[PDB]
Parts: sequence; C-alpha cells; structure tokens
Amino acid sequence: TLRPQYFKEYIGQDKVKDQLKIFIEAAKLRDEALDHTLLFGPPGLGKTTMAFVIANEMGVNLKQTSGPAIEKAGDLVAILNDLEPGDILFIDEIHRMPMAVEEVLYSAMEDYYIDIMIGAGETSRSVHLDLPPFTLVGATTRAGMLSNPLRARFGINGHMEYYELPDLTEIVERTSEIFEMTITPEAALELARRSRGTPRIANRLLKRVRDYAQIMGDGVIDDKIADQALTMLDVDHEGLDYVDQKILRTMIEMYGGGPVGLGTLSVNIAEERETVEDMYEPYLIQKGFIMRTRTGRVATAKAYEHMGYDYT
Amino acid sequence: TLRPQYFKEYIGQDKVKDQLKIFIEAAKLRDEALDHTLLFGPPGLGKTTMAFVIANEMGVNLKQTSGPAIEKAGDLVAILNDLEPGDILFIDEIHRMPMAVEEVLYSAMEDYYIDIMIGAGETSRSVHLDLPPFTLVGATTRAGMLSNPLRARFGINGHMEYYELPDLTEIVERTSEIFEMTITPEAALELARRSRGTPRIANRLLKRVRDYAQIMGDGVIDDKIADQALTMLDVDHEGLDYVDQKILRTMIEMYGGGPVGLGTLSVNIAEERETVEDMYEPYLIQKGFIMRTRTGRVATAKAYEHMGYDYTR
Amino acid sequence: TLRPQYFKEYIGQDKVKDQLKIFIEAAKLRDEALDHTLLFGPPGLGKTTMAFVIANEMGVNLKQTSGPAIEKAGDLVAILNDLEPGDILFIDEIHRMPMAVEEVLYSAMEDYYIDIMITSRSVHLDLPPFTLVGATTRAGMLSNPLRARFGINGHMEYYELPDLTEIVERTSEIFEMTITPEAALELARRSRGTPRIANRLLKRVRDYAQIMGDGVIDDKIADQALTMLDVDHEGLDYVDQKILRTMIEMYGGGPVGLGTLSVNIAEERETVEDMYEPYLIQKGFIMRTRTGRVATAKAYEHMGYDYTR
Amino acid sequence: TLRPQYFKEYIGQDKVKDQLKIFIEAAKLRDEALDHTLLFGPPGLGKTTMAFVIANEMGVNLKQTSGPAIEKAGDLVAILNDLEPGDILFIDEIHRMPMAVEEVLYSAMEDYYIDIMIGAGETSRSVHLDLPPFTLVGATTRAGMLSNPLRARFGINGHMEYYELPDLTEIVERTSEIFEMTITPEAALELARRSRGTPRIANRLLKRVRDYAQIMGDGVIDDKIADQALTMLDVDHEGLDYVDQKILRTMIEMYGGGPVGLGTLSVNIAEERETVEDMYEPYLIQKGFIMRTRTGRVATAKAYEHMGYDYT
Amino acid sequence: TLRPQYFKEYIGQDKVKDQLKIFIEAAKLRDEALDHTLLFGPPGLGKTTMAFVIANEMGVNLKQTSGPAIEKAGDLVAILNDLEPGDILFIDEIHRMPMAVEEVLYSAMEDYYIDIMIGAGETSRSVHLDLPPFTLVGATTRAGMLSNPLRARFGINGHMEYYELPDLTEIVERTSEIFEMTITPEAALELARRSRGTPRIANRLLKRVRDYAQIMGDGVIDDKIADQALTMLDVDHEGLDYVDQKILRTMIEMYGGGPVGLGTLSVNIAEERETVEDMYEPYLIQKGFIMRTRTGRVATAKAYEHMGYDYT
Amino acid sequence: TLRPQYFKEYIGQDKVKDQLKIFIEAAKLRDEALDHTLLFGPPGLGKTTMAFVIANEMGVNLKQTSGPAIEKAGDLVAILNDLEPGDILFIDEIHRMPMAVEEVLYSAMEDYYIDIMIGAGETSRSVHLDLPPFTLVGATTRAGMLSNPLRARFGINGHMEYYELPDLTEIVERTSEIFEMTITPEAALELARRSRGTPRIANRLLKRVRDYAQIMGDGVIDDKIADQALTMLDVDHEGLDYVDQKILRTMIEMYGGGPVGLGTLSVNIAEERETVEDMYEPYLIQKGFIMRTRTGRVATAKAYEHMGYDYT
Amino acid sequence: DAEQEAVAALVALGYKPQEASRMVSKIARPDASSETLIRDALRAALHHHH
Amino acid sequence: SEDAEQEAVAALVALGYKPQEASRMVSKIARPDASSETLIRDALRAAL
DNA sequence: GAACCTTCGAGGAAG
DNA sequence: CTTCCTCGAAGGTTC
Ligand SMILES: Nc1ncnc2c1ncn2[C@@H]1O[C@H](COP(=O)(O)OP(=O)(O)O)[C@@H](O)[C@H]1O
Ligand SMILES: [Mg+2]
Ligand SMILES: [Mg+2]
Ligand SMILES: [Mg+2]
Repeated sequence: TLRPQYFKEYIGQDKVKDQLKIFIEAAKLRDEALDHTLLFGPPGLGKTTMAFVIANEMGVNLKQTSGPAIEKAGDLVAILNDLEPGDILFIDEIHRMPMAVEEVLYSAMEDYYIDIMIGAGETSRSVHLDLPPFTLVGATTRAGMLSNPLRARFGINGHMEYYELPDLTEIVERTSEIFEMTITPEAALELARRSRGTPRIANRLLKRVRDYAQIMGDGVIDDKIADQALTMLDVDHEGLDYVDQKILRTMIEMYGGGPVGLGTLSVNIAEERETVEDMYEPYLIQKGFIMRTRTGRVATAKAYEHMGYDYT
Repeated sequence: TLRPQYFKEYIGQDKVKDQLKIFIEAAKLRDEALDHTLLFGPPGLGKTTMAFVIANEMGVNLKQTSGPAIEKAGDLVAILNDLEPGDILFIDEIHRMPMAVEEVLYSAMEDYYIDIMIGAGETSRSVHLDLPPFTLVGATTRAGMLSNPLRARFGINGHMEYYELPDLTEIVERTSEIFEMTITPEAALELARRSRGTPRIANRLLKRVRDYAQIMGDGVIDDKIADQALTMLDVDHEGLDYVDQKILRTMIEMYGGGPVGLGTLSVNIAEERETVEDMYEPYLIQKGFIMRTRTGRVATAKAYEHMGYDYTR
Repeated sequence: TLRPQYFKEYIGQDKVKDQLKIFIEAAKLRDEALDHTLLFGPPGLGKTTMAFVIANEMGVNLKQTSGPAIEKAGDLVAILNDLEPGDILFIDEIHRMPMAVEEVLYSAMEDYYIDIMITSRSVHLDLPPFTLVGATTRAGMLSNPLRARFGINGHMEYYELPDLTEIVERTSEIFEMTITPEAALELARRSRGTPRIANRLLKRVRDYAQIMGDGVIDDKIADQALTMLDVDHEGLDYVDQKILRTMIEMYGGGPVGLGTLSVNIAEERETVEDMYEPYLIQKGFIMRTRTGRVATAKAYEHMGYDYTR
Repeated sequence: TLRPQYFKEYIGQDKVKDQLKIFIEAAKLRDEALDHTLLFGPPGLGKTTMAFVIANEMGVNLKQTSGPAIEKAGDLVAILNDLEPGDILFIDEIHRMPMAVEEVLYSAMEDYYIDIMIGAGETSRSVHLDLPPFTLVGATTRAGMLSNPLRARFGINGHMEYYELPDLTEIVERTSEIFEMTITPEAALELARRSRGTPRIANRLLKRVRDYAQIMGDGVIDDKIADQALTMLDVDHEGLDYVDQKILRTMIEMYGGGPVGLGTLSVNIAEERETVEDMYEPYLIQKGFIMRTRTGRVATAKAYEHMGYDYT
Repeated sequence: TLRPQYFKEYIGQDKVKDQLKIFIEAAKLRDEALDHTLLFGPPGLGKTTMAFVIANEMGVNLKQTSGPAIEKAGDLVAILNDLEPGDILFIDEIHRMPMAVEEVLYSAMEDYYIDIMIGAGETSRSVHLDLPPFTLVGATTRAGMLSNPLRARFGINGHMEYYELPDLTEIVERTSEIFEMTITPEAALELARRSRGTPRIANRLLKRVRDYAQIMGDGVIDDKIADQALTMLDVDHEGLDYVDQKILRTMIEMYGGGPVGLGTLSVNIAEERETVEDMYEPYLIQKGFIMRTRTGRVATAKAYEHMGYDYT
Repeated sequence: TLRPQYFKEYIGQDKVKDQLKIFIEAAKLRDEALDHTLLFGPPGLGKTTMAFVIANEMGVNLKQTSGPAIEKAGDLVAILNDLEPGDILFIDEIHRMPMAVEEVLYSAMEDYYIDIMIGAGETSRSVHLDLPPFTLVGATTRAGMLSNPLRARFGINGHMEYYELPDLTEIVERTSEIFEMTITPEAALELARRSRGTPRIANRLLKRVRDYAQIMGDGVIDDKIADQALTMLDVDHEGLDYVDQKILRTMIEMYGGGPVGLGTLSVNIAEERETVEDMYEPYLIQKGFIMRTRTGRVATAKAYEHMGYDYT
Repeated sequence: DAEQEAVAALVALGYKPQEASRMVSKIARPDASSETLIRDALRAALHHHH
Repeated sequence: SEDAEQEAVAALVALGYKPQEASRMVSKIARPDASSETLIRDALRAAL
C-alpha cells in the first residue's frame, strides 16, 4: 500500500505525531489500554491512515466499522462482545449513528459494562455484561457536530491540519518512483504548491501530468512540461479549480464584487446551492478570497488582483 | 454530424474533448483500460452521446443502464459479468443509486473483484469472484450529494458547457439537412441567437419556422421569412418571450426597479407564484437582468439599457 | 351547444387561434401527426374548449382522462395501450400526476416506447404516432424535463369588449331570449373580461325577466336587474366599493396595511387579499407600496371625490 | 322550533332573501334544478339555517355532510352516485376539503360527469360516470380559502349582513315564545340593543336572563328584573364587556387618548397581546370607539361622551 | 386536601362564584344539563380546580381528557361515543387541539350529532351519530387562539381575577391547617404580600418556610423565623428577585431615572433583550415601579423609596 | 472513585449545599419525596454529580436520560411507568425537549396522572393513568429559555457558579491522590490557574501531565514540568484554548475590533453558534476579554495586550 | 428459565422474538447462565471475518 | 455437490435474492459438479 | 440621533 | 411536500 505503516514512515503532522508517541508509550509502562481518542479535521488529511499506525505501535489487531453500518444496539453489543483485551475499535463518521445507540456507548466507554434493563409493565429487571478493556477511536470532519455529552468522554483530541510545502514535496517525490517516473526537484515543487495542502489531490494531479508527459514530451516531467500540463488541466497557479475560477469571475464582472446572495450566485452558474456552500466556499474563505456579510458575499482586494482586474 | 462516430465529428465541447483525447491515447500506449471518468453539467447538453464516442475511440463495446434501474446488489454484479475486457459501463443519475449497491462498487472499481461474505461464527466464509478490467463512466447533475468515498474513486472530471453561437449555428445548418429545406447562413444565425445555447430549443424553433415557411411562403427560409416568423412568435432578439418582457417592463415602470416582492409582482402580471419563480425567473438571473435580495427582486443596469429606459442610481 | 365546435365559431384569442391554424395546416399537408401542445393560463378563458376544437379540425377521436384519476404507473400503461395511429390524448389538470408517472410519460413522448417494471414483472410497449394535449393552470408546477418535450405552447389572454359582446348575443340565441344590441354591451362591460362570467350574468338576468317582466331583455329590464344584483358599471361588487370608500374617507387615501383595512370592514384577512384585491390591482384602482397600499387617481374619479396629490 | 323553516319565518336578510325568491320561482317555471349556491359571511348570521330553507322551498330531499369528514377521493366518489334526480347536496365547512379532492368536483359541477379508474391490471379501464341533475350548496366562513377554479363554478353568491335593532327585537320576542316566558316589549328592545347585531348573542342573553328571573324573581321578565340581571352580567348599555370598559378608561386616564401601542396597553391591563387584538379590539373599531393610526391607537370623541369625561 | 371540593371551601372569585351558583340552581329546577362553559385567565389562579367544583355541585361523573392528547378526529369520535346522559366532559388546554379536529365540535355542541364516514371503502356512506345531552367544560390560558366560531358556542364565560391580600391571607392559613403547622396572623400576612397575588406561589413559599422552621426552629412559624427563611430564599418584601433589584437600581445609579431604551439597559445587566421584556418588566409595570413613555421608561418615586435613594 | 458520593466529599457550591441539606433533612423526618428541583448554570460545573449525591442522601435509585433522546410522548410514558415509589428521574438538556413531549409533564408533576389514548380503531379508548410519587431533577444551561408553564412547577431552584482558586486547588490535590501520584503544592496551584475554573478541565489536564512526567520526567510533577507539559499542549499561560485564540485573533483583524455580531463571527470561524455562545462567550465576558455593546461585542484593551497588537 | 431470560435480553436489543428464540434455541448448555448464554447467542450469530 | 449447491444458494441470497428464488435459480442450473463460482456465475448470467 | 411603532418579505419547520 | 408563522429589515414620526 502507499500509506505508511509506522510513525517513522508517516510524513507530517509533527504535533499530533509527537503527542501520540508520549501517550502511547506511557500506557505501556502502566500495562493498560490507551484512553479513548478522537481525530478530527478536513477530509483526506490521513485520519484513517493514522488509526492503523496507532494499532501497530500498540501491538493490537484493529477492528473497523462505520456509522451507517450500525443500526441497532444489538449490532454494537455484538461487536463489543467479540473483543480481546486491548483491542482497538475504529468508527468512522462517529457523529452519524442514531442516538438510540449512543445511549449504550456512554456506559461502554466509561463503565466498561452494560446493564440491559428488561421487563414489562410493573416488572423491571436488568442483567449486566462485562466488557474487556478497549480503546475507541472516532473520526469526524467537524468537532462540534458530535453529541455534546459524547464529546466529553473522549480524553484525547487530535487536530489534523494541512501539510506544508516541504512535506508535500517529499510525498510527491516518493510516489513518482512507484510509477517509475523521473521528476526533477523543481517540477515536484510546482505540483506541491498547487495541490492546496491535500495529499490525494497531489497524487491525482501526478497521475494526470504523467499522461501528458508521455505524449507531449519524452517521459520526463520537467518544470517546462509540468507548467504546460497544469494549464491544460485548467488548474490555476494558486490551486483554484475550474469552478473556483467561475465563482470569482462572475462576482467581479456581473456584480462588481457584490454583495450578492447565495441564491442568485448559485443560480447564475448552473450549480446546486448545497454544493457551493459545502465544497467550494470553505477553501475560498480560509484563503481570504471571499468574505461573508449579512448582505451577501464580497470579493476581497486580494481576489481582485489575483484574477487580474482593475480595483476600485 | 448529428450522430458522431469520433471526436473529429462531435460538434462543440472542445475543452472536455481535448483533454479526453490525450488520456485515451496515453492509455492506448499501454494494455490498460481508461481511468474512471465522471461527467458534470446541466441537463440536456449531450452527455449520453459523449459516452458513446469514447467507446468508439477506445475500440470497445458499450453497455448502458441507469441508477434507478438498479435495486439490489445482484443486479449490478450480474451486469458486470456481461462485460468483456476493457468494456465501458455507463451509469446515468449515479447519485440516485441505493447505498446497498454503492458499497459493493468500491471493491469492484479499485480491485476488479468482489468478495461475498456468508455464514456466521465458526461457519463464516467468503467467496472471491474476479472481474475483467472495465471503465465506469458516470454522469450526474447533482455532484454535491455524492459520498466522499465514491468521488475518491473517480480519477477524471469533465465539465460540459452551453454551446456558443459559432457552434450552435452549425447544429441548425446540419439539422436543416435532415428535413428537406434550404436555409440561408444569415438566417441560421438568427435562430441560434435566440436558442438560449441549448440544442433542444434550436430544434423547436426550426420546426416552427419550417411550418410557417411552407404555408405562408415559397418553402425557403430566407432572412425575410425568418423576420416574419420570428414576429408571429413573441421571441425577441435576446430570446425573451412575451411574458419575460412584461415582467421587466412592470418592475421599471411601476416600482422604479424595486425592491418588489414575489407576491406583489405575481398579481400584477396575473400569474401564479410558482410560474414566475420557476419558468421565467431562472433565465433572467442567468442573463443578468435581475437579482434576488432579502427585500425582493431588483432590476440591474443591464436591464434598463436593454429595454431602452434611462437609468439612475 | 354552448362549446364552439370549429375555429369559425371560436371568437377571440386571435394570437393562439392564428398560430394553431398554421401548424395544423402544415401537419395535414405532410400527412403527419401534430406536435404535442400545452395550453395554460387563467381560469375560464377557453383551454378545455380549444382541446375539443383541435380534434374536430384534425378529424380524429379524442381520448380523455384527467390528472387526479391517474394514481399509479399501471394506470397510464393501461391507457396508452388503447391508442391507435393519429389518436389524440387529452389530460386535464396534468399538474397532479405523481412524479413517478411523469418520468414514464415523458419517455414515451420522445421515443414512442415504454419499458417499465410492474410478483414483479416487466412490461414493454411500442407506441404508434400520437399527439398529447395537456391543459393546466399551474404550468410552473411541471418538471423541467417534461416542459421541454412540448413543441407548442399556448398562453391564453383576456377578451375585449367587442368580443364579449358577440358571445353574449350568441348565447342569447341558444336560450332563445331576445336581447338588444345596446343591452348586450352592458353585460360585457361588467363581465370582467371572462366568458364564464358573461354567461353567468345572462342567466341571472334571464331569471329576472321571466318573473319581474315580459320575458324580454331590453335596455330597461337590464338596468333594473343589474340594480338588484348591485353590480357597478365597472363591475365592482358591493364589497369592492366599500373598500375604496373606506380608504378615501377614513385614511385619506392611505397608505394603510392589510390588517387595518380588513378589521375596519369586518372581513377576513385572507379573503380581502386573495378574493377582492386582485381585480382592483389589475384595473389600476389600488397600488401596493413598501409601507402599505394607496388608492390611485382613477379611484377618486370613479367614486366621485376631489383628488388631492 | 328554534330554526325557521320557510321564508315567511326567516326575519331579515332582505337582500339575500329577495334574490333567492326570484331565482327559485323562475327555476320552478322551467321545471329544472336550481343553480349552485355559495353562502358566506361572518359567524352566526344564518348561513346554515338558510340551507334548510332552500331545500324546503324547493320541495326536495336534503343530503348532508361536512368538509372535515371527507378526506380522500374515494369518500366523495361514494357520496356521488348516491344522488337522485333533483337531489340537493349540502357541504358545510367546504373550505376544509383537500385541494386534491376539490379538483374532482370541477367536472361534476360543469358537465355532470367524472372520470373513474376501474378494473385491475390488464383489465383496468377509464370510464365516464354520469350524474343526474343536482344542486350543490356550500357554506363557509373563509371563502378566500377556496381555489379560484372552484369559486368560478358557483352560480349564485349570498353574502350575509348584520341585523338591525327592529329585526333583533322581533327575534327576541319570537324566541321568548318557544320557551314559556312573558317579556315586555320595552325589555326585549333592551336585550336587542346589547346583542352586537348577532342572533346567536341575542338568544344567549335571553337564556341567561331567564335563569335569573326564575331564581331571583317571580318568573317574569320586566324592566326591573332586566336591569338587575344585566347588572350581574356587567354588560354596558352599548354592549361593552367588563374588559372593554377597562381598555377605554386606561387610554383616557393614563395616555390622554393616545397614540399608544398595542404592547404598551396590553401590559397595563395585565392581558396578553393576542387576546386584545383578536377578542376585544375588533368590535371597538367597527363601532367607532377606537381609531388605528401609524402612531398607535387613539380614542375618539364618541368614547369620551360615553365614559363621561371631557373632550378637552 | 389542597384542592377545594365545594363552593364553601373555594375562597375568592366572588364574581364568578355568584354567577355560577345561579345558573347551576336554575338548571337543576328544570332537570337539564348545564350550558357549555369556558374558563380562561392567567396561569395558576384556579381554573383547573374550579372545573372539579362544578362537577361536585352538579353531582355527576366527571370525564377528563386533554387538548394535546387528542391526535386526530378518530380519537375525539371514540371519546364522544362513551358519553352517558348528563355526563360532563372536561378538556384542559383546549387551545392545543388541531384545527381539523376543532371543527368537528361545531355540530356536536349545537345539534348533538357527528357526520362519520363508514364502510370498507368499496361500499361506504355517511351516517349521523346522535349524542346524548352533555356539558362541555373548557379551560385555556389564551382564549385568543380559539377560532371565532368555537368561542361563540360557549354559553357561560368565566374570567379569573388576581387575589387581594385579605382573601389571599385566608388561603395561607387554610393550607397550614393541613400541614398541622402553627402560623401566627402576623406572619401569614408577610407571606401573602410576597406571593404576587398567585395561590400557587403562596403555597410554594409556605412549604419552603415550613421545612426551615422545623429543621432549625421550634416548629412554629413566628414573625421572626419567617423573615430569616425568606432572607435565605432571597425574596424581597415586595416579591422582587435579585434580577429585578438590579434593574431598578441600575436605572437610578447610571441614568438618573431615565428615560433609557430597552436595548441600552439590557446591555448594562447582561440580560437578553426579549427576556427582560417578557419575564421581568411586566410585574414591575403593574406594581408601578416602572413607567413606559414615548422616549423610554422611567423609574417612579415608588422605586426610589423602595431602594432608599434620594428622590429629586 | 473520582465522583463524590456524599456532601462531605462535595467541594464548593456552599450556597447550594446549604439549602439542599435542610430540604433533604426535613424530607426525612416526614415520610415523603423531595420537591422537584431545577439545576442550571454553565456546563461542566458538576450538576450531574449533584444528582447522584441527592439520590445517595435520600437512599433511593437514580434513573438517567436526556431531553433530545425522547422523540414522542409514548417514550416518556414508558419511562414514567418504569419508576418505583421515591425513585429519582434526572433529565438533562431539558430545554431542547420537544413541545409535544413537554406537554405531558404538566399533569405528571402536579398530580401524578396522565390522560392517554390507547388501542387502535374500534379499540381506541381513553385511560386515566396513575403514577407513584417521584422527584424530577432537571438540568439546563438556559434557565430563561424554559416556558412559563414548566418553570412555575419546579419547587427548588439551584444556581451554580465557577470555582475559585482555593476550591479548584483542593480538587486537584484530591484527584492526584486517587491515582498513586505525587504533586508539589506550587504545581497544583499553577495547574488550577490554567484550568478555566472548571473541574472537568482540571481533571483532564492532570491525566495528561501525569503521562508526560512519567516518560519525559522523573515521575514527579514540579512547576518546571507542569509549565513544559502545558506548553506542549495548546493551553495558553492563562488557559485560552486554540479556539479562544482564533476568536480573538479574528475580531481584531477581520473587523478592526468590532462591534461585531456573534452570528456572523460563528460562520466565519467555522464553528457552531451554540458552542461559542454557551462554552466560550461566558468565560471571555466574565474575564474582561469581550464586552457587550448594543451593536455587538467588542475586544477590550486586555485582549490587545495579550495577543501582542497595538491598541491604535 | 435462563432460555427465556436470554430471549428476553435479546428482545430488548431489538431482535425479533422468532430470531431471538431461534438464536437462543441453537445454543444449549444446562449449566449456563442467562448472562453466559447471552454472550454466546450473539457470538454464534455474528459473522467473524479475517 | 451439496456443499457447493448450498454455498451457491446461500451466496446468491447474500446478494439480496430471496431464499425461495435463490433455491429455484440454482436448481435450474444443469451441471452439479462445477464449483460454486461457476454455479453462481451461471445463475446470475441466466437471470439476465 | 435615540427610541417607538407599523408594515412587508423570505425562510423553515410541523404537520 | 405543504401551511403556517416567526424572525428580521426599514420606513416614518417625534423629541
Ligand atoms: N454535439 C451534438 N450534436 C448533435 N446533437 C446534439 C449534440 N449535443 C446534444 N445534441 C442533441 O440534444 C439532445 C441531447 O440528449 P442527451 O444526449 O440524452 O443529453 P444528456 O445525455 O446530456 O442528458 C439530443 O436530442 C441530441 O440529438
Ligand atoms: Mg377546463
Ligand atoms: Mg353553521
Ligand atoms: Mg391549571
């Protein structure tokens, strides 16, 4: 597989990687299970990969499932019963399961036992089941989406974040050897700068640039070739996609920078309003190209000069 | 031609067409199938025909189905056996497929095999079925609701766009040769200008003008006949119908450009709220003649200079 | 009968009527079926009537159904299996069909075949050339793919005083009631531009002449009958006149809000907005404003007050 | 009985009563069904009572149902086809029928036929069901809630008006003979002038006076008993309730006549904004005691001369 | 028990009791059911309690339900079928019923019948249910939400007033006799003045004082123990809370009595804009501590002496 | 275990403990349940723990659930039928309970009965359920958000506040003793000052510091180690979280210090309004970092001198 | 009796009575407790995977 | 062959086919000796 | 220019 | 998917 197997191989995330090393080894000295851990952050940063690294460092076999895969308490209780001391359970999209399940997860996490109440009408009894010690790992895209009482049970937080140019260049250079591709240290930097911090975007661009170099060139990805290929893919030198450029161009030419409402903008370009606000605005906001106001979105001065228009 | 065999014959879509040409040729230089492709765009531009051309370029057999027609995992798995090595599978409206099937497609797309799990406890077993290499071509209108795992499998994204006047004119010309009518190049441009950039609307106008030219004329579509036919119909030189023109005039003449509410505007033109909001209002926004605001619709400067009225901030 | 049978009997609608004649004549000359036609517009203008006229001019038998009567895909599959070459299918209130039925119908319109599943089993049909005619009041409620399949769009418009005058005279001959030329004009002015209202007023006047007169409609009986019904010469009802009067005499012409005006006349808020105001706004007696509504100069002149800007 | 049965007994509504007499008599000379009639207007003015009078004067059977009872097209299709030639169908609260059901009446009222789906599977058929001549009658308080294509199909419209003091006095005297009580003519006028113009309120006051006259008196209603009974109920000689008087007094003594906002006045009387605007304010405006303006409510001179203050 | 059972036990509401007595006695002489009656007014003044008193004076089996329990018309029809002649049906919170169900009572209250659709669906028809004579009693906190046609059908309307100190003092004494606690008249008057005129509040304060008086007292509620206990609860001798005291003080110490706007003052007290207007301002205006004016609100002289500042 | 079980073990909240002791003790001489109690205040202060203490002092079983978990009235009825006499029911987040559900508690709390419709079709009937005595304990952050009908039925109100340094320091020393750990007095004081006055945070930080001292230290916590450990985490030298930093770093740069509305700020920082409104804003306000103004919040000079900007 | 207890526990977890009976009926051990049976009835029905 | 026959029927049910239809579908196949993969492949192919 | 009051328009959530 | 209704913006008067 392309994903790393140990912290020595895992590139980037120095903060998260440094913290987990201390917490993992401290648990070994006491010969006890690691505390419940929550990983969160933008998609594609390596959350799923990190879960396997933790299990390998602990020396346990990982168990994996997902939010939509669990639908009734019997599902979770069955999975929990089939555990061995120290087993690690990974639940992706932990925030999407039904609340009827959360009612049981609380005591499982905190008490390591469940007590199934049973009876009808006046009758009421319960049976308690012991659970072997386990470590839960959850992952989400946002921290606040998680249930407030559930979030309080996670004793370790892991905030993932975008990679920097040095780390992405090391990733780009490595992957190229798997394809038997010759890439210069300069070309690998251009692709890195334009991948906007996401490892799978860089890998997806590299696969596409390879095809161009094998036809419009001599199979060597040069700086001169990568620049021609990236303009053929319609990827801006700031990493703006085809749709990203369409949004900014429309605001400047048709509305003088706004303000403009989401409904008007989403109808001018043939897009669904749920797409614009979820996929594209988050990047343009963090990078400072668009700002939100009660009257609508506005194109900042930075955006005006990048697109190449005379500012007011 | 209307039914294109190769990219050399497909009219328009030069951006997506140029990109696919390089990817197909690079794939042909190796004994590999083309990467999974996803096509985006508004409804009615021709995505179905584009998939057929891709198969002819690769020199492969094409299978065609749709998202709604697949109800259970067995339906998809049975179709995959029908594929020969390198076949192309086209799925329309891929966003409507039920999740029970979606989770089976991941392993098939990534590994070209499917694993079926059966039994329980000590009797748990799995059977492994190999699949021949294939290229999945998906098309969707609502790209924003595909799950992230599915989008991660597709390696090529293509965006369709509305046709421009130099190309939409050729579709009229070529279509005029399917019927038996001569059309002057100057007249073909007048029909394209009003076709809103959509091939379906261009065909409809030509049919209505054809009927007029053979009942009110000599059976030839000259500029003089086109002028009369486009005068019987209400469509103006920008493609605005009669009702479109009445809306813009009313806002400028009675409300001074707005803001004006949807209900107040509806009762003035004697139409239902749903009719103005869904039939007429969507195109006026794309054309840049009106904006929607927290307090109501407002006419823009581009609308004033088109109707011919003085404008003031 | 009351419903005209041919274009020579269909008074008015010169725009839609002129266009339909060109398209019908061209289709016959080629021995082809007519394109799919959509008819839409306000209530009572002639949509349902025109559907039967088209069939009589084409010389075909009209198959008729309605939107509310179709509830499942199996219903439509049964109906379509009865069509013969050149048949015309008319669906009234087409905006009520379920979404699952629309997808089936717009497929047949394009490719003339059906391939659907219906213990489940497949159904496949090959359809002959046919024309679908739809009539609706809520065209904006139809899906965007379906509206694109129709090749002809007919938008109905209100009638003029010369046209309505002729309709009143025509209907009078069916009831075999004698009416004078100037008396027929008095019912036209008050019919608000709609044929159904013109026919309604004629019925109410006929009933009066048979009891309070000599059974003949004349310029004197009509004036007495219209005084009993209390319909103004502009067509304003008693309640419509009370609105304008209250605005001019208690609020100096406005602006005033919908809530204040409703409570002052002892009427329900929803009734004033949806039943009485729409005609007053289209005739130009009232204006809507960001701060309320105001009576225009036309209202002052009609009610007989001194206007002040 | 408490409801009149013929036009000889139905007091008032001269405008509506005059029209119906002419149309009913003309319909008999032609020996054909009466056109469809819609009755609407304020509550308690005689809408339901008139529906029975029409049937008795036409001399036909009356079939009765209500809007809240019908919920699906199958229910209405069952009421139809149970009609005989010349039957009258009366629907009360017709504004409640679902819109998908009203669209079934469009064909029935205009052409006396409906389209039905019959059979099953391959045997399914669409057949015309044809109805005999009949008269639909509807009564509603919310006429503006009916669809425009339905209101256009009714051929006769009756709008009800409030009654005058001469008519209400006669109604009180009539009702006083259904029960067994003697009432002086000058006392009946005293109750009528306090009944706000509504027959149901005039009957309610009489019932409350009767209870007092037989417990606190000799069983007869006279000016002396009426004044005492009306003092217990605390109804002003103009019909103003206890809370109505409190509103006017507060406006004249604290705010000098206004202008004052609805909120400020509600809090001063310990009421709640929705009760004042919906129960009490409507009658005060319709009777000229209060005037609504952009700045707030204002008390008119008529209120000053009623409460006994000086219109300074 | 806490809830009175007969008019002899029900203190206060003289205006309502006097009327209800006459109507109940007259109904008995005629051997008829009581007219439908609607009880409304502020919360906690005795509406629910009075409904039980009426049943005991009439001497019949009270049948009880609630507005929010009736989910659909099928439920209401089932309830009405269980009625026996003369039964009383009580519906608390009658304003919570849905409009589609409220319109079913229109026929039941005036004509004692219901139109119901019956049959499998192949064959179905309407039928008249005929109800026995019965009395409907409704209770609501906001009559302004009931539709005009429903409110007009109730024949007896009772509006609940606030209690005065003489009457409210007797309620505190009566309640102590049930708890067997000795309370001196000097202390009973102190509890009454702080109860804001509401019986529910008076009973609550007495319970809390009783607990304190027996854990750190001699078991007698004397004039000294009551003051100490109320000091712990932080209830001013006018019933103001700390929040209210902060408001009145702020207007004097930072604005010299105003006029000050609601938005400006809200910031100075860390209170939400609408909370202050909905929760705390109403009682301060009714007691005369604050006065609304066209330019803002002003603290009156009464608020000065209550806080001890120098009025100018 | 960490969670206290008796009042002698519950540190702080002196104002609340004193009241609860008297009421609980008085409720033990008499043989009755405790009056319904409402606990409100900032999250994480220990109100759930207080419910366990009450149950242990009363000597009864405690059942726990939450508002958002109850979807329909039938769910709450099933729960109420599962309580034995004198049991305690704890409902958290009670302010988000649906309106259709809350309407059931009004009768349960006041009289211990519920009116319910049971069966279906012809079997539908009304039943008068009866409940054994029980004590409801409700916890909410937004006391002012409760409806007037519900807030008036609680008999005891408890306001909880942030702990001071003498209290938090004792909690850290206690917790560091349950684990076999040693902490110097100077370290425990610094660790408390960094803990936002909130016990939930102080306990979580102590665990992570212990892990650091075991692997990267000599197994003993000293001021030098605590400063380093807390510097490896994002905890600022005065407890500001990374989220707190982003808020302050945003108000000064994107809005020039304000005034700015919290609504638009939430969407610009990519955070849920409730989290910033209930977990972050209260601390920054009570500590002078943010101040309220009619137009919105503004950053104070203390914030500028903390982030290192110039208060120009 | 532990069979019905085990079945009652599986019913609370959302399994239908037919499956809970069939699931528990597959297990048989006269000395097993309802708790040890429960931990077997589920372990016997979960699909183990490697 | 009953081992493969039972597997093929059970695997086909896992694909969402009903237990009844899966038994019929497999019973319609001719060759018993071929492994479950061939049997399941033919079952799906024949139903297309 | 700070404070009150009336009016319209577009969302959104409870059937 | 639909009907109701509540939250917000802004025009206008007055001090
Ligand atoms: N390049 C083109 N040349 C000729 N006709 C075209 C072209 N693009 C679209 N059309 C016409 O427009 C319609 C496109 O339909 P279709 O291909 O099904 O659209 P989509 O697949 O995008 O839904 C057809 O009538 C087709 O003939
Ligand atoms: Mg029609
Ligand atoms: Mg009635
Ligand atoms: Mg009550």
